[PDB]
Amino acid sequence: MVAIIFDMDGVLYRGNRAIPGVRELIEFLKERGIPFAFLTNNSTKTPEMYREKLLKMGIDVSSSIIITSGLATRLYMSKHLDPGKIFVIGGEGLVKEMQALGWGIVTLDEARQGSWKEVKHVVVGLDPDLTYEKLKYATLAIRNGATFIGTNPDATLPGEEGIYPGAGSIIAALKVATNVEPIIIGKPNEPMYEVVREMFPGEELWMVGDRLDTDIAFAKKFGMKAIMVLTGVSSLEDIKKSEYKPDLVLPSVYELIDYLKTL
Amino acid sequence: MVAIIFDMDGVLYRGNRAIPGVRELIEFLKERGIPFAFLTNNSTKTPEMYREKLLKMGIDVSSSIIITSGLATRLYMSKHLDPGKIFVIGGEGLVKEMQALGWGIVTLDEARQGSWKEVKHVVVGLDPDLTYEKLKYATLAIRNGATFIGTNPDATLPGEEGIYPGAGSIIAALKVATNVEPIIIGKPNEPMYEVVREMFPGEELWMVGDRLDTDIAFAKKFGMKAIMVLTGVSSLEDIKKSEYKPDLVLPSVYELIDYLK
Ligand SMILES: [Mg+2]
Ligand SMILES: [Mg+2]
Repeated sequence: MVAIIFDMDGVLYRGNRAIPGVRELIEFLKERGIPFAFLTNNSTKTPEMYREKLLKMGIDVSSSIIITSGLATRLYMSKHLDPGKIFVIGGEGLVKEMQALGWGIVTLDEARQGSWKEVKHVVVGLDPDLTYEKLKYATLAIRNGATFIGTNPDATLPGEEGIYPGAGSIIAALKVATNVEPIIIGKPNEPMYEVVREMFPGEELWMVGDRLDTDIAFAKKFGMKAIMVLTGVSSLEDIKKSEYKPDLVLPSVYELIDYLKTL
Repeated sequence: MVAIIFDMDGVLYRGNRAIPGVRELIEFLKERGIPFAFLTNNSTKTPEMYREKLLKMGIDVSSSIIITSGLATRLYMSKHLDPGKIFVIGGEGLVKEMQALGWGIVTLDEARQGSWKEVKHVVVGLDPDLTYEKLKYATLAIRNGATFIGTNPDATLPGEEGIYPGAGSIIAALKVATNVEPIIIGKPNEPMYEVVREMFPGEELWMVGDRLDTDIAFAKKFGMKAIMVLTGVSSLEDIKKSEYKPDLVLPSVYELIDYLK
């Protein structure tokens, strides 16, 4: 009873470009009864927002099978930490997930008044509007004993003008400023796997991605079939100089159909 | 003869107050014509600004002997790099030093037009007004071949409310985003030593500092007499596990007077 987990950007679509055959694949998985879920390290957007983006790319799926690092972070906090006030560095998606916890968020303004002193958890995701001030209060809070949580490790992600700094870039700065080892939630980390597992309890899991350092590393560390597609960031060549080795390489997710039909 | 190089914070003063005996010492060095300079890894301030801070404490010196990491960065660039436009992440101090190079600075507005591609050198120091946008263009430029230069390795520095992120933390974010090893100027790195060395040709150098991991490491790596004072960050106990060891430990810079006679 196989369940397939798909990374999004570079797998189900590429930027603002649709990848041919994705709708067919998804229509096929439903026909075969094959459960699936989308898993993105990006924490700037909600599952709902992602459902809309997917629709625009010719894909219709429930936001219920869309797992973002932000939602994984909320689930991790709820299950393994003690409720306390949160200071957030990140976008709308992440703020919304933290608000949902209902633990209470210390705003930048309250922080300026000294409330960083009462922060129990610091959550860091990709923040396009990052400022030194934010790094300052996050550092003060983490140094005061606040949990240091990072949504994902990605050093970078594509931007309009080229390769832009990712959450890992921001998390790295705080690691240096606090001298504290962050708890990273997303791929290729265990908290993310815990979330996938919770959704699909006893299934044989397959991971389909385009990044070796996150997607493939994730599959190998947790025993998921490591399937890499070539529609994204990685190439056959990157495989060799990488510690992570795909169990299967396909041109795109469309080819998953005949792969599944021929066993 | 002998030239004395002093780290500043934790040696000549603490935050806002001069350490006792520092005024006598400085006046003593001047009377004897003993060469000396002040060295700081901070690049947010101009040497002139430091002079004023020191004078208000009764510490009277020339701005020409106050070497900031920004000043050291300029001298390293002129000496070892080929002239090219610069993109700067840092405060007034560093911006001013980069201007003095006369190589041309790409501002955020120019970078917004796409001029980040014309950046030949990216210089990164402590920037209290850091923004993701700045990190973005610095990242793009470095990925486009621009030199990745960091003013100092300092992970943190003292702030009003506690320990704040230092230049090293900003440099770390860019190292991760670019996958490029930054060339670090400030102590214990060699570029800052090269600057001091060239300032006092023919002089035996003594380095006076309060940090084992930066000042003492700096002295031992480049052959300066490593003098540690106890008025700052490091303590005697810290020496045990420290990689580099001081040649001499003094309670403060004041106890230095008898040695010079
Ligand atoms: Mg991807
Ligand atoms: Mg010091």
